[PDB]
Amino acid sequence: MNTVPFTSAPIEVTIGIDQYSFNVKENQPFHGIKDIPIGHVHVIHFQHADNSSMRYGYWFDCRMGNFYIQYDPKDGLYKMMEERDGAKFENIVHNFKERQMMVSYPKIDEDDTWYNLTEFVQMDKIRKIVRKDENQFSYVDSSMTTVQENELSDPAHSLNYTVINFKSREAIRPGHEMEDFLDKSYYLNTVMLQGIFKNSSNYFGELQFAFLNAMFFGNYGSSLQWHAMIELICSSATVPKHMLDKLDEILYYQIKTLPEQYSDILLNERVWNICLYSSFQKNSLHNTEKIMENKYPELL
Amino acid sequence: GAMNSSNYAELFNNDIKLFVDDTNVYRVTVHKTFEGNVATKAINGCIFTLNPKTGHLFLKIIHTSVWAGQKRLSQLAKWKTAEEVSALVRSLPKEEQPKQIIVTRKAMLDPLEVHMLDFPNIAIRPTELRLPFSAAMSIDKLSDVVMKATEPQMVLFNIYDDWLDRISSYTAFSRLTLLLRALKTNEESAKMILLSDPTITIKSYHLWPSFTDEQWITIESQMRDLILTEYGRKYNV
Ligand SMILES: O=C(c1cccs1)N(CCO)C1CC1
Ligand SMILES: O=C(c1cccs1)N(CCO)C1CC1
Repeated sequence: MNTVPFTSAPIEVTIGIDQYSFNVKENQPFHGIKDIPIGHVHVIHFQHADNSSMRYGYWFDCRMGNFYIQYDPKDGLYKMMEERDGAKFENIVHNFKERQMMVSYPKIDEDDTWYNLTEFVQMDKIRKIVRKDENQFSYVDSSMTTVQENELSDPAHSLNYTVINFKSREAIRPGHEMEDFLDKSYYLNTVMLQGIFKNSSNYFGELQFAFLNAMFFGNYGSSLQWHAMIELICSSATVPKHMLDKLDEILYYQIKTLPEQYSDILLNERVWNICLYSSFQKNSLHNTEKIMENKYPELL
Repeated sequence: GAMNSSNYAELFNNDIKLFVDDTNVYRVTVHKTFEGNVATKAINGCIFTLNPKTGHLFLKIIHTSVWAGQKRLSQLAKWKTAEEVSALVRSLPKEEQPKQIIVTRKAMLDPLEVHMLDFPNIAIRPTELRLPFSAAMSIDKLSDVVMKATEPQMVLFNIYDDWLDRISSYTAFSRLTLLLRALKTNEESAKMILLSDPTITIKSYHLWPSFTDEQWITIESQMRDLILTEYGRKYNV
């Protein structure tokens, strides 16, 4: 169980850690988050009280270094940093724990939610989507655009998700125009799985990461990417059975966790109605279709 | 964007463009089987691909053999149309290729777009008008070559005959659309108007009769009446 200490909390802010969040008042004696479960990536995220605009945060894995948060009054945000002096870090954390100035990661023992949302997500792959190689952690915020979004403007600050485009030469083999457009199995299995992602685990990891950035930061290009990756599977007549079963579990837990009051902006009516009721896989997502019908029957 | 009344003169500028109409590609007669069920029998069809500035009509005849053993024919028909249009474009010299293709039905947009991926600088556009190009099979010489075909075939026509020697493209297209509206609205009466006078003939190399300028004004007036009456008489007025 690892710790992310905070130097201080000089501005009032709602701090999230994975699916949890808490309010910190201006100059309250808050010095971080302890008992963070080892074995998963995590995200620590921020919404200032004054400017609910710009949610931002950091993806990190405590196995990869000792990380802390420190407010920068010039750039006006809480920054993640790595501490290379390991004894200095342990000494800081031990003192803050002794003075009980840290909140505890509040995981219920039965609760597998975070594992289920991050099962295939790996820091190494996050760091290729979010390019900033001098840091072991990755910054994301509400405004960052995706590479595909930029083709339709600062390249360094982009989300380099895999470009999916159903009306593209990559998607459509010469001579198979109708076949490949109506049944995307070629594009899913050969171009994307065999060619680009190498296996279904990396595909799922990018799909899960896209969802999480959509949910936690309201990142619109991430939401587009999540729905595109869902639609590509559902619109393929030929998908390995293990992938369909896993997708149903993945989406089930995403829909379960989504705040009910954000469903109007975060769920695309067309993709979901197509996937659940018209696509090749309309009968292959039993858990997802049941939670969608009981939680968001309006959308459908 | 979409082609509509507001940008109508764009049809007659100097950017090459084609209309594509797929209405008559997949054509069937519906009939009873011996067991009392219903079945279709396909008949020959055509793609109607028209340059509105020059009158050049690329009439690709769709022979019934192309449907043999295929499923979801109304869907296939749209993709076949897009395949043939794409093949036509690739057959033309670069300087004759269109800069825009306007489809008369929105369901043709994705099939054509996918088939034209090799041509990113050709705009594929819908139209908001309900253009009456389906009535092309009421033109006797067009219907005749389609029904006689025994194999796939492309036949080239100028749908304006020699009109462009005396009128502008804008006027020629307007006359064509009016004639097609007449033929669509009431085919028999429309055809009566056009052939009633035995002294006005259709030249061997033309589709329509050789009306003088004055006779065309009379003819066009008669087509407006027939269409006006029927629009009145159909909305019962
Ligand atoms: O008759 C028309 C009308 C125009 C304006 C009112 S009716 N046609 C065919 C021309 O003969 C076309 C819109 C111009
Ligand atoms: O039945 C007609 C017409 C009748 C007479 C002139 S137009 N329409 C035109 C729409 O108003 C139908 C849409 C095809």
